[PDB]
Amino acid sequence: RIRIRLKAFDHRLIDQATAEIVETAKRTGAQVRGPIPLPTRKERFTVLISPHVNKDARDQYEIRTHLRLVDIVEPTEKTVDALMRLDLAAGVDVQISLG
Amino acid sequence: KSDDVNGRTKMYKNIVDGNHQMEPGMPESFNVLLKEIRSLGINIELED
Amino acid sequence: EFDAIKIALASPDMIRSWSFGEVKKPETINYRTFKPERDGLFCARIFGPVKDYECLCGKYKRLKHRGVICEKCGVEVTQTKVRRERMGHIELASPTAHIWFLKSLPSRIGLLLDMPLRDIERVLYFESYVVIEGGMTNLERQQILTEEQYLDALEEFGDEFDAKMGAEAIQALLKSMDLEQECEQLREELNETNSETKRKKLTKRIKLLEAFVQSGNKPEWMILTVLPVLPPDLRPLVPLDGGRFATSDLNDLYRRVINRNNRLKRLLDLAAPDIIVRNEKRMLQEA
Amino acid sequence: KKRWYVVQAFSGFEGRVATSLREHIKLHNMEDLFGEVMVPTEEKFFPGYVLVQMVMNDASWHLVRSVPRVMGFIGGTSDRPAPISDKEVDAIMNRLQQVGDKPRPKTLFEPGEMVRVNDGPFADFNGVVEEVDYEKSRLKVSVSIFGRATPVELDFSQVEK
DNA sequence: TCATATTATTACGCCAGACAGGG
DNA sequence: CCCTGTCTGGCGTCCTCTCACCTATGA
Ligand SMILES: [Zn+2]
Repeated sequence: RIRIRLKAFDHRLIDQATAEIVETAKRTGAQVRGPIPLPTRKERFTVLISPHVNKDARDQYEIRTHLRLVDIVEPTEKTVDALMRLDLAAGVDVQISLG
Repeated sequence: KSDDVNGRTKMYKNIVDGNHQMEPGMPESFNVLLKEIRSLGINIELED
Repeated sequence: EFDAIKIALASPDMIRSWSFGEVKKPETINYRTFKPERDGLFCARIFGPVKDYECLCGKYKRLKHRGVICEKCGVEVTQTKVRRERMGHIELASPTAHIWFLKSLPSRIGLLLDMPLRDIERVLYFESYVVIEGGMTNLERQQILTEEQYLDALEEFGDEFDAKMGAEAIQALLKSMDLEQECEQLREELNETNSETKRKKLTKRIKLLEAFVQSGNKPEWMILTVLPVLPPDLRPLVPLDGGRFATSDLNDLYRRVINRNNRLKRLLDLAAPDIIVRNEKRMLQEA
Repeated sequence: KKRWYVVQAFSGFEGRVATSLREHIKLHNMEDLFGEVMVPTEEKFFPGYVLVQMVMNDASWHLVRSVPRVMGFIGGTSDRPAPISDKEVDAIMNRLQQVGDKPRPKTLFEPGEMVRVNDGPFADFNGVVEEVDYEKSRLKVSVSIFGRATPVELDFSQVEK
């Protein structure tokens, strides 16, 4: 089975990507597993915002890396190859893995 | 009447339409002669 | 539409221009199903698709893209009679002189290289050696050599010395045969002699020497290097009433030439001794 | 001193020609006139020529040509046929009948950048693998996908060197 | 089933055409 | 060197009809 790991910072974008991937899968092949949402990584950062000194002065940023696990149960000849053509939205790292 | 295949299909259409006319063409067995002589080391052609 | 029919010799460039693909494997067909062989005598890419406007294996089952050739099929996409006009070529490993120009009575290569038919066949069937521009030794150009004549010469003239055999040697002789030069010589020889027999023997040799210069026929086109194969449609493989294929005789001939040529390429590619290969090239010559 | 010679057999019956040749030697007991006999036969190069350590008497020549399924020697002439070299047959000796073919242990998974994936979605496909996760049994073969060079976690058994 | 590759009979009748032999 | 037996190749009627018979091998 083809496991697909979508990773992105924007959630909407990721969602869009996932849908597209599903569409790509579903026309060619059959029995797409589904878009399973894994836990989001909220990598936080604190920094001092003064140039020199004021320690209680701080900004707390974060990067929300979202995960989408799409799986394809039956890899046909038409389906797997299709991925190459269908171009998705930018800033979405995909990670397909057969078996 | 014998050999040329496009010639005889043109002939059959022309006979069932009343025309009575032949488009001659070439015997296909002469092309077979060209392929059998040409399949040796001999280079037979058709000039002009 | 067209005037006169012109006949001439077939150059290896001319035979490669006729062709549409090298016929390698001798395997005719599958014989247990219906499909042919990829890529054997009855190929797909070299010639054409059995079915009209169809990839025999699987793509294009309508009338839109006539021509596409996928990697899964290695097939052209045209008419059912397209294979009847298309011909293949067999890359003969070892050079083989034509039998029509070696045994026509009089032989074309017999009265051109000033050598007796008997001696021409000896060297041609790997039974005699022939010298070719030896050098500073005591030997002629047309004069042949035997095993004993070569062995002694081998230990004698080990340096500048050339003495090959077979069609290869013959080809060289023909290739290195200044036609024009011979004309004057022959013409001068005919005007400087009174011998009746010689006169007729010289006028028949100079007639075929000046006629070759008048046309675009080369002396090295006598030996077959790029053997041409007749179209499958013209060597048809139909089964009779039953379950077996009544095969033509030309398929036996082409399949043997290709079997022997594959054997000769494999023996030449294994870096084996230089003599081994005389029987192999002789069997290819006879094939 | 025994020098080498080349024998031509019916190609395909070469091991049986070699066995019959050894047996004709031990029948007509010219044991001092034959050293060895190289006749390979794979499930095969050279599958058509038999190398014989020999000397040249006309009796031993008639012996080798009276061995069945043997055409004759290959040389300059048929009166005094030709020896070649010891190195020529030397190569054959090494792989005369040594355990060869149908055996690919650790020499059938070479990473480099030449492999084909078949035990998965990549139907009849190949790609270049830059990095590899042997420890966790993973491969980063970058198969030409989506108009680029995106890698895909494949299985060692799933791919083929 | 899928590659492997060629040997133990003679008994036509001219008629040209090329070839080694010899006065 | 000009006759000469001797050997080798190359011909041998068109049209039609009926029937039967078709490579061995093999770990
Ligand atoms: Zn196709």
